[PDB]
Amino acid sequence: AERPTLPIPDLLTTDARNRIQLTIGAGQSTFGGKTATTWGYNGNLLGPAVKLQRGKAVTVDIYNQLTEETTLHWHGLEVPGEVDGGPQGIIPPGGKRSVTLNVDQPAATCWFHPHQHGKTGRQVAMGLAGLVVIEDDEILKLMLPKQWGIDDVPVIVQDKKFSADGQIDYQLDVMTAAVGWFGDTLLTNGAIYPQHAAPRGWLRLRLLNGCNARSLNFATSDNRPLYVIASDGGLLPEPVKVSELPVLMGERFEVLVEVNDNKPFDLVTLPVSQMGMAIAPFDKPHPVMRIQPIAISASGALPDTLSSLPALPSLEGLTVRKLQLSMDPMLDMMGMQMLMEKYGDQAMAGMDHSQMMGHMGHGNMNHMNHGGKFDFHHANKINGQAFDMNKPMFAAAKGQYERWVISGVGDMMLHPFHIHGTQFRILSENGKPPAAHRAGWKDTVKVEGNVSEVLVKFNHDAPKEHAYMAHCHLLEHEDTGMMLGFTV
Ligand SMILES: [Cu+2]
Ligand SMILES: [Cu+2]
Ligand SMILES: [Cu+2]
Ligand SMILES: [Cu+2]
Ligand SMILES: [O]
Repeated sequence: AERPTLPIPDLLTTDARNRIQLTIGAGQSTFGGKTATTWGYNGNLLGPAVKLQRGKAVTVDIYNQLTEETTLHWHGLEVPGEVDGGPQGIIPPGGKRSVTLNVDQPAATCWFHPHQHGKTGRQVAMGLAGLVVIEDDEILKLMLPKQWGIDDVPVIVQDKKFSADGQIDYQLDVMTAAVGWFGDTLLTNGAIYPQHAAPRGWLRLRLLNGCNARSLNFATSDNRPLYVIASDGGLLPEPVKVSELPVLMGERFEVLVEVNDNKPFDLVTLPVSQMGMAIAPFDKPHPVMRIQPIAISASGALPDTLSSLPALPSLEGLTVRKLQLSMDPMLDMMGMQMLMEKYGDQAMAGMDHSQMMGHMGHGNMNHMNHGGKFDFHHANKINGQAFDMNKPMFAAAKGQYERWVISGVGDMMLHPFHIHGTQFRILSENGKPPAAHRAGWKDTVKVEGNVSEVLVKFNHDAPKEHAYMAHCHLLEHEDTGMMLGFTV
């Protein structure tokens, strides 16, 4: 039995009425021979790739065929709050909502997913995610690999776990509210360890970490380099050669990799230094997909220069906004203890010696109900407040750079922090200047026991009724309060 081929999402463009139709629905998938209920856009699992063009408007008709409410957020796309599809963007079960997207940002790979209040983790875990391919005038002149599904492929990497009966085994509980929902099965565009046949020359991979909570670190099995050409918000100024590529939850990178005749190799993910994430099989490099070379010449180029990145402006005089992330200490400690009890020392493999200590310290954490004050559902916070959909925390300026300072000092958990309505520039990532491939346009920044600072500008309105979100993209943290709303 050979490896299945890598599924290729349909690249979906507008009709004559300038409409794209997305249906959200429940179906079935098979994983290792067992059927599971799964959810998808225009299918059973995952979704299509919606193709957009800078300066053109399209209308998307969104049909919710689930039996529960949902929303549809365009992660990475700079659009008004009204069409942003945050938690206020409710689509009733059996109903339809239409949005018009007036695309005005550079070429990039973005994505889309649910943003249902308190339930985003579950709805993503059930299968909802799709892709957005934005093109502009500039990018096509570069003559990059561009044959969709051949030498230009999306690679959506996600973990899941399943119960004995085959169903997706998702829970938002005290453990997952602390450390995230993660599993033992890695999916690549919904398939387990697929192969992709690619022509000789350059192969472009549009990588998305679509995991709820698991950070990833891409590399190749034979140590051939990856050439990073794009981050969340578009092209870098020039390619950046790397041996390994860390990718946080919700982040995208586009890379070129060389394909040579007769030498198959795997894309792999390397063990990460994140609590819970190095349990077998993830204690060792884990294959993501095999690349099978085809002896046909691939036409794409790796240009010396890709785009022009503007200089960072002067910081003096810019509004500063503080966003202090926090976790309830008691519930954080409880969740961590549950993780250690379940998996043992391995749940801290690869962490620092200071943190590591899982020594004599398994004291009795109580199991009685002490009321809503101690409910994990609102344990995670920004500026001392669990997300309140009725109360945006502030109004940001429109068309002005601001400096946002996001702190995770006070706990050791990983918080990939995401801000709607913008592509920003990272000034400091967790207390260090950003790596070259992370110095361009980003919509996510790492916050882990330290402080990050980003330079952000909002070009579109967001009223109180359809506010922008800023949140941790570890989805179980978001769902248990680590989110705020803001207006523009
Ligand atoms: Cu997102
Ligand atoms: Cu977003
Ligand atoms: Cu977090
Ligand atoms: Cu969001
Ligand atoms: O998001």
